[PDB]
Amino acid sequence: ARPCIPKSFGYSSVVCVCNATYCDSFDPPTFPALGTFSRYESTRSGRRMELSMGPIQANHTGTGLLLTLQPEQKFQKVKGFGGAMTDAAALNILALSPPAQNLLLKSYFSEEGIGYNIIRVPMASCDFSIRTYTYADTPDDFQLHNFSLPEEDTKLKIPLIHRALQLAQRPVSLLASPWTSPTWLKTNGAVNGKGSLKGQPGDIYHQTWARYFVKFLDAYAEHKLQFWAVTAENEPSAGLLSGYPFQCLGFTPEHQRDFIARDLGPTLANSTHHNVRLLMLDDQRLLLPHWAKVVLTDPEAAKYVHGIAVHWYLDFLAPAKATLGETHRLFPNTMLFASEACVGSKFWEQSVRLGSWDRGMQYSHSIITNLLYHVVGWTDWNLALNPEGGPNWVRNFVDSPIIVDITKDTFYKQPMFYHLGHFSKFIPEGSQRVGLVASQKNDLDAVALMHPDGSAVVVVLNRSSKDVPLTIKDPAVGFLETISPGYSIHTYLWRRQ
Amino acid sequence: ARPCIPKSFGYSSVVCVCNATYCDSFDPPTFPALGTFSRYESTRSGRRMELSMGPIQANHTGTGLLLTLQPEQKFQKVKGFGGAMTDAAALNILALSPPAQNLLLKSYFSEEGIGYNIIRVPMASCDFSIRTYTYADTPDDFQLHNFSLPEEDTKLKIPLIHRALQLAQRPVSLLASPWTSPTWLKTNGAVNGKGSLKGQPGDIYHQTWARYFVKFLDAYAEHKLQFWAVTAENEPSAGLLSGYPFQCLGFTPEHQRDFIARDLGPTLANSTHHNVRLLMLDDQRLLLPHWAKVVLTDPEAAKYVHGIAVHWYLDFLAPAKATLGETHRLFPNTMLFASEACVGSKFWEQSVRLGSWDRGMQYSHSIITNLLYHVVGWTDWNLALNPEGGPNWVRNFVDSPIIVDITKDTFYKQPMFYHLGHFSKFIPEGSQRVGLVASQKNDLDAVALMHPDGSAVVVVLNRSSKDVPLTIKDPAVGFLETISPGYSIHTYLWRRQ
Ligand SMILES: *[C@@H]1O[C@H](CO)[C@@H](O[C@@H]2O[C@H](CO)[C@@H](O[C@@H]3O[C@H](CO)[C@@H](O)[C@H](O)[C@@H]3O)[C@H](O)[C@H]2NC(C)=O)[C@H](O)[C@H]1NC(C)=O
Ligand SMILES: *[C@@H]1O[C@H](CO)[C@@H](O[C@@H]2O[C@H](CO)[C@@H](O[C@@H]3O[C@H](CO)[C@@H](O)[C@H](O)[C@@H]3O)[C@H](O)[C@H]2NC(C)=O)[C@H](O)[C@H]1NC(C)=O
Ligand SMILES: *[C@@H]1[C@H](O)[C@@H](O)[C@H](O)[C@@H](Cn2cc(CCCCC3=C4C(C)=CC(C)=[N+]4[B-](F)(F)n4c(C)cc(C)c43)nn2)[C@H]1O
Ligand SMILES: CCn1cc(CCCCC2=C3C(C)=CC(C)=[N+]3[B-](F)(F)n3c(C)cc(C)c32)nn1
Ligand SMILES: *[C@@H]1O[C@H](CO)[C@@H](O)[C@H](O)[C@H]1NC(C)=O
Ligand SMILES: *[C@@H]1O[C@H](CO)[C@@H](O)[C@H](O)[C@H]1NC(C)=O
Ligand SMILES: *[C@@H]1O[C@H](CO)[C@@H](O)[C@H](O)[C@H]1NC(C)=O
Repeated sequence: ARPCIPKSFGYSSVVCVCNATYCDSFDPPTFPALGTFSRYESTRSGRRMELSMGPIQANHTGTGLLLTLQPEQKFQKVKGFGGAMTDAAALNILALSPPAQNLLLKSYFSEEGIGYNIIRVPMASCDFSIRTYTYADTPDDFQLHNFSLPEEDTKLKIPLIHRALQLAQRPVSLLASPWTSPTWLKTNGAVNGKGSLKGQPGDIYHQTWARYFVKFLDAYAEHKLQFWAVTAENEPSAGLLSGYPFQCLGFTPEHQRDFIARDLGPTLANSTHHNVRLLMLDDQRLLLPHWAKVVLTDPEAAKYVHGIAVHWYLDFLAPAKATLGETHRLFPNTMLFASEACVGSKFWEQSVRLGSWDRGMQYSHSIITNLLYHVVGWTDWNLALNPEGGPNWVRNFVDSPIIVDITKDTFYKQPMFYHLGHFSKFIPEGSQRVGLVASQKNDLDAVALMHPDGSAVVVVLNRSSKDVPLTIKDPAVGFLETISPGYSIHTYLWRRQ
Repeated sequence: ARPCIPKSFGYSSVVCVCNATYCDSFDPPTFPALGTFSRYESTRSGRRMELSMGPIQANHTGTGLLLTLQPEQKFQKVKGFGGAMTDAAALNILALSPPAQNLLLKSYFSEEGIGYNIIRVPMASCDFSIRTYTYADTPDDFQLHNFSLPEEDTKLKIPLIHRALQLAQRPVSLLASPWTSPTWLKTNGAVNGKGSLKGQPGDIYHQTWARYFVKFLDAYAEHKLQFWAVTAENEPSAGLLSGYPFQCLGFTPEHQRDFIARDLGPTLANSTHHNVRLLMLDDQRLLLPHWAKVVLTDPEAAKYVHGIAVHWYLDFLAPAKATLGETHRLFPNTMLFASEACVGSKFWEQSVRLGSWDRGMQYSHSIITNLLYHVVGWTDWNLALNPEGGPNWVRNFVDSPIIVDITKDTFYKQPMFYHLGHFSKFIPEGSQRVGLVASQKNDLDAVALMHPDGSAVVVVLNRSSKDVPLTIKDPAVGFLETISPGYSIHTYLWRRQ
């Protein structure tokens, strides 16, 4: 119903400008007639998920690129897509006027926007916090009598999550992850640096830390929120590195294995939260398959573990086939889920590049590669940051698909927002990846899925300068004659019956 | 002979001060009689490779820690230990007056110092250069008619290497590694950032790049320097990373496999440099065993690969057993070699902490862990730097075992120098790692080797604050009653007949 109001900040593409009275949005989602396809197109040149339509034709001739759907060749079911409601994200959202807040939440969570169905919720403070805290900072509280949620949860995160749910048409799944334990549970007695839980799995320190997960889930439940899943620790490898600058808790894979087997698994299993899924790793995929082997070859750990969460920061040297591919082959019934990504974290990168097409293409390239290697979901980091890429108590500034500009009561929707939307809007929970065979080698990135209802979705990313004409064959419905412009991303949808 | 002149800069231990007229040194070995052991001790409290002696007794009784040599259990033979003659290292050494220069070189290379037998030589510029350059910057010079050594080699590096080889009584092995090719051979046309050789292995670009290696070895041979080994690329993974800040050349392990098989192996084999060893990887050991499997399962690549070079920067998430152990199991006739280490490279670390005992324990802990997982040698990075940790054209400053202060015609020998010396001085080329078993759980890091002459060498590191009394048993000679003070490192020597 409303188009992108474009603005250039001198980077390769534009942001879309939203404020208290205006934000780009969609009409109610509908499938066209049997025999018709919808194309959504975004381009570096400025198109933002523009809707066009074409006929599905009876026949096709030529030697051009042909992508044939393999509807009967079935892979993983999708869980979903979304982002992280950090302290930083919550502060940036609530710094907007209430009507601008509502257009930002509708951008992410409504069918008028891109239909996020995953929110990652830090358990207490991380780097994207302005205050260092846990839920149990009173020392030697082993029974966790003094556990409680501060205002960061009760006044900021929890209301924003309810407002997100209220706007959503599809069930939203909450994912919880801790960065640090209380410092009195740790070898080094600090939120950051090299340090693990004191003692060993099975002891008072580890039982207290597992009970903290149940206390967290009890407190959010008091505020009428339920979790889909928790992770065993955010980036457990971080706490093994001397001087790690922010909140962390170190586990070797053996320590994670034994923590899960002895404390976290049983403690959750014997709680009212027994249905909350447990994900292991929550770390760089180069740790696979070794970490999957250590944890899941212990049957007493494996029986508690639903899935393996991965972060994208070292993908450059962790080939998909050797990490995701090999983990799937060894442990096919243990889902893989991407739980954290962002651009701008390198010291030689600027934190925020308003309108960066490169950063959009990093997102869609990552999502396609994950989907081609069995991953069930992909989660962004901060839902929103300021133009500095903050706030962040260690000035570890990064980029976000939405940048809030409080002085103008304005927010900017970057290419990353639309590139993630090409997936999140059009691939509902329960969608299954299906095969998509290329007639010839090509520079395109493409993935096909089937909606639970049986309808088809295909995403085609062109990271080249060259226009590529192509045809998509649905061996049962007919042929889509199309073209993939240079520096474009398309989502195609069509009913099959 | 001449003891350490200690100086504190307010860190956990002292540096040893050297200038034009004074530097700490060793007497020549006295080779103590059968039934006598030598101990060299370094402590955080200020002892620097101090020599003591004790008896070996026929019997022992007690329940304290026993370390038993198993001389019938034979593992890898040692190639040796050393560091890198970077542009920055050479500029720092030549910034001293000649007598001070010679005391620095004797500290590393002479029998009055710590007997280094390895020098890593960058092939043209890296981050520890003040100028960016390769040996063939004239574009499209495919037959490399314009290949030449500049003054960084002909005036600075080559003359220093000649001076170091002359001062050494042990044969010194040179190791060459390139950071970048000429920009006109690269996809990105820059010395840094994401970019590989143009085209594919077997083509004009790859043939030119293989020839460059032979042109390099030809030029150094014109100066009567021969190499023991070359690496296939310094950190090939770095050129797979967007915005990589300094000189690099990206290879996937497949690209490395096919470059070695088609270009570098054949081109070296068909040259006067056919005896120069080729080491693969030259990168983080977390890339093992995957990279070893990719390259060494291709017999046409495997036949040219002598060894696997590893760097230490991601050791924190790459456990020795799962990387070095698994690689040796799968490929036991392919040696493992540590080719690059340094401290201070983390964004949240000071580059140089003069007197840091922590940085010394990091070197010795790494060397012991490497030796216990079949590694045949250990190579430091810059031989010397200034107090800032440079110079460095991208201001990527780090620490070095020797820090040169121009303004005082003075250099400081740091704990890292003495921690490396506890191995390099006492473990010559041809030493063999033997079994060493503990009677109980203990916090000590220990390794035993047999000198080519049959004498024993045991290094014991205590990274704990607690003194640990202990006994070393050699079945051929008896028992050494000793103590490992907290924050100490010992090297024990004794004759076995
Ligand atoms: C929130 O953003 C909206 C969208 O930009 C703002 O609305 C817009 O206000 C500008 C300035 O009045 C309008 O500009 C002009 O357009 C007309 C023709 O369309 C042109 O003749 C003028 O020279 C001028 O360029 C713009 O049309 C208008 N857009 C819409 C969709 O209404 C709005 O003012 C912002 N709200 C707040 C609270 O700041
Ligand atoms: C090079 O380094 C050496 C070692 O630090 C410097 O030697 C030290 O020089 C000072 C200044 O002369 C000496 O001070 C004195 O010691 C005598 C006793 O021997 C005392 O009676 C004097 O009144 C004075 O305190 C110091 O002892 C000496 N140490 C050693 C081990 O020789 C040397 O001066 C430095 N040279 C240059 C050119 O920088
Ligand atoms: C996820 C966290 O949970 C969030 O708290 C955080 O905000 C977010 C963003 N982020 C990412 C980082 C840096 C991670 C990787 C750094 C890394 C690299 C990389 C990318 C290249 C090279 C080389 N290295 B490395 F040198 F090998 N290296 C070492 C030695 C250690 C680390 C961490 C890396 N910081 N904030 C996510 O972290
Ligand atoms: C259990 C599944 N589910 C569905 C929904 C959507 C409706 C959210 C309504 C809501 C609530 C609710 C239900 C509880 C609290 C504290 N708030 B709430 F106070 F956080 N809140 C605010 C501030 C606004 C709203 C609309 C709201 N939420 N959870
Ligand atoms: C912790 O909880 C106990 C039990 O309710 C209470 O008596 C005590 O005062 C609390 N301590 C705090 C909040 O420091
Ligand atoms: C390259 O080499 C040729 C000699 O073969 C020489 O004449 C030419 O000037 C060289 N080019 C440069 C730029 O030095
Ligand atoms: C290398 O192979 C070539 C054939 O291309 C041959 O002429 C030459 O003599 C060989 N050289 C050496 C040193 O093996």
